[PDB]
Amino acid sequence: HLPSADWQRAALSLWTHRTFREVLKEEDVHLTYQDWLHLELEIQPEADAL
Amino acid sequence: HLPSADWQRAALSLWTHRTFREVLKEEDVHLTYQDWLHLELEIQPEADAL
Amino acid sequence: EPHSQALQDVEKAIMVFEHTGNIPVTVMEASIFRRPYYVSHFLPALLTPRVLPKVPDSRVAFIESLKRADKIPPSLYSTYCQACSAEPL
Amino acid sequence: LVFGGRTGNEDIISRLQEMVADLELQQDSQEHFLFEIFRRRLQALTSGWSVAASLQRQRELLMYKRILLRLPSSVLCGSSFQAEQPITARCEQFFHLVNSEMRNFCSHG
Amino acid sequence: TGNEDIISRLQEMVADLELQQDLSQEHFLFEIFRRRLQALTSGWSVAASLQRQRELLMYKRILLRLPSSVLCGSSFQAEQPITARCEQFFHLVNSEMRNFCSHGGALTQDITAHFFRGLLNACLRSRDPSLMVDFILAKCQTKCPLILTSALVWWPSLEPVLL
Repeated sequence: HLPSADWQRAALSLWTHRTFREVLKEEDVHLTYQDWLHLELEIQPEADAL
Repeated sequence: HLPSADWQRAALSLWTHRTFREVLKEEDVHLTYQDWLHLELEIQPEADAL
Repeated sequence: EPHSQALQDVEKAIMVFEHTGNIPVTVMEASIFRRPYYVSHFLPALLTPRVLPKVPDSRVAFIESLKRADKIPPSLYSTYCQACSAEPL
Repeated sequence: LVFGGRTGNEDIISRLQEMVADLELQQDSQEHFLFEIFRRRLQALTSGWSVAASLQRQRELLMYKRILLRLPSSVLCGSSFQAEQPITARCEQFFHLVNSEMRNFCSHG
Repeated sequence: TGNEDIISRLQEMVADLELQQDLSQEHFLFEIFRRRLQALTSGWSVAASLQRQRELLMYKRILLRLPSSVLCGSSFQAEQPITARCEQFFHLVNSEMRNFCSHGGALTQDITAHFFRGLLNACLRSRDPSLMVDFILAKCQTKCPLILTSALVWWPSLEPVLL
């Protein structure tokens, strides 16, 4: 769909990679609902990307 | 009047001007609600004064 | 006539493609069942001999989805690439 | 070149949402006005098999979908079907709009 | 510029909770408002006053987006269970909105009309609607007179709508 498939494959490799997943658990890094809200409000109605 | 003054003061002096008021009494001109919408829909939120 | 009519048609197909995804189906019927009109329509979708933006958009994605749908005989795609590359006073 | 299409304003749909919610609370048998409007627009459109009329009708219904999916979920059904005799009101309008139209275009598979 | 889908998600969940309540209690929004206004600096410094003004215009905005059922509730059942969430709104109008969201000893057309629309909605949904309307607008003389003083200004706006 979106821009360069190389960046996409890089993102997918990192997503699938093990140590990312085992690291994600013991985490304040786990993206609290409020943090999600902060970022989704930071993005705009102007540049959509969707 | 033709001063080349600032546009804000020019427009508001035009408002206050009587003949514009008597002009707006002829209601091919009164800005119906559908006209309001036809104009307001064009305006993107991406680049906008407000 | 079919050089303006086809422009209106491809415009509509692209807007409908934005709302939807994946190639409106009236077009994929007109392709297999009306090949004359398909070629008279498929010329204005490729009459974009214009500077491509850096990030792609509706037209570009429409064309990508078609060539992945195995249409666009490669002659017209090669042509598309070429044209897009480019006293009294 | 026409190069996609611009949105214009998503705010006015959120100013329609408010008015709909208010009229809905007010009503809580009779029919809604949306489906009558939709009938009038699709009727005023041409009945051809041409690519232009086809893609035009499909664009219109894809925008109807957007409106209804924003509005509250009870413009479709109504609210509090009281008894079995005064049953199935406004669902019939929704079913007509499905079968006649959304089956053709919005359907898939 | 970043909000106008999440505000719609808020509308969704709030109407959901309205149905959940239709299936007496006070609304959580006014308690949030109370908490933030309390936890502001109590000072009279123009920094604090401007901060309070910003926060109250944002509250007015949220209330005007959400339905008019949040102010007056809906369906006043009987006479004893009466004036629920209206008193909650009146405390706000008296404590906060008369200072900032006001002009000419009157409220703003926006929230005034929002209120009266919710009022007629709930009252017509309830029985003895004229008598109940008269009751609440007699209590407004005693709990929140700024509403009546506002509705005197903004009357040629509302009277078509209410009629």
